[PDB]
Amino acid sequence: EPLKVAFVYAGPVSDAGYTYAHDQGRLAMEKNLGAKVKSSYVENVPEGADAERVIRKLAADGNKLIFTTSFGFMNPTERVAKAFPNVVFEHATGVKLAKNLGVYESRQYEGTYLQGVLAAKMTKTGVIGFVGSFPVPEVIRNINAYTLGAQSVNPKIKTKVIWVSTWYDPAKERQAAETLIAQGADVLTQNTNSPATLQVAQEKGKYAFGCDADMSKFAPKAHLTASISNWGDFYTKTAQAVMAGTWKSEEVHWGMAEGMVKMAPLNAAVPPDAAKLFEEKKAAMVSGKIKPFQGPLKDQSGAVKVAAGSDLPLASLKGMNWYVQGVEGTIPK
Ligand SMILES: CCNc1nc(O)nc(NC(C)C)n1
Repeated sequence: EPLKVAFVYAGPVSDAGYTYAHDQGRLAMEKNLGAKVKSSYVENVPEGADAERVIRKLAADGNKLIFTTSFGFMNPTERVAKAFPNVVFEHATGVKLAKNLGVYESRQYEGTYLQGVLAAKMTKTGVIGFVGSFPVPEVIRNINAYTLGAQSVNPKIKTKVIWVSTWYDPAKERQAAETLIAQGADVLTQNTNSPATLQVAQEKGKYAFGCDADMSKFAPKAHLTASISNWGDFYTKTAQAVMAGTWKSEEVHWGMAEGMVKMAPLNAAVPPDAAKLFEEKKAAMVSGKIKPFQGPLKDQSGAVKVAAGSDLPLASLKGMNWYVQGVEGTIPK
């Protein structure tokens, strides 16, 4: 019989960003494994308590492998996994494991560091902007990596952050982008899921980056590049392991070296000196010659976090709740 695989999304496949990319991973798994797998998905599932009913129903319907693709499914996934010990659960970006519960994530911050390098080359104000969802480790690593990448070019760069308290709401994302631009940011990145920030950047004559997918068709003048998320090989490997009986609970983190994180082509507006530097830093990121959180690092209180010649430990990366010097908030509107 085919292995029944289900995907739980916190957003819509029509976001053209994060959920789109997870769903392209599901479709890659279907193409790679053919008749050996039967996939289904549910979109726009609310995070926290109400997700538990959806996850339980997919397990009750006979799914043997369930991917919960958002941070806020962590505790519902852990509870359903205890109730379904013969089902394999994989939770994106979480830190809770069990005999039948693994966690997976990308090192997207490797891409965000490269975006910061390019932002420092393209900014006219010296202020880069970040549209944030919630202050969880995934997002704080991306804010810090954007800032460190920019500071590798111009140590005087400032990063302004605005929080929308949602992963996906194109109206709120549009308003947040307008506010960052009004407060002097002219190269924007995000950890929300829509092309709204890009559309605002194009309207105002500013720059921004795609997130999880190439978003250039939404804003071809503003789109400098994008950090593309490729989940298809991970979803394939995981479904293969369950079918073959090799699956075990583990924490998986893949980056540019493993092909989970890739960069879109550069916009034609990027000048040759910036393009050359970007390609050198990209090669170094893939080879591990540079790491985004290599020392020396200080936090925003001036405390040393990592000495020169050391790297930030995996446990500090996993729990990151501190900001590098140069990160600030927006004035509340
Ligand atoms: C709709 C839920 N979206 C979501 N959830 C988690 O956990 N992380 C991300 N990250 C993107 C790169 C911003 N997005």
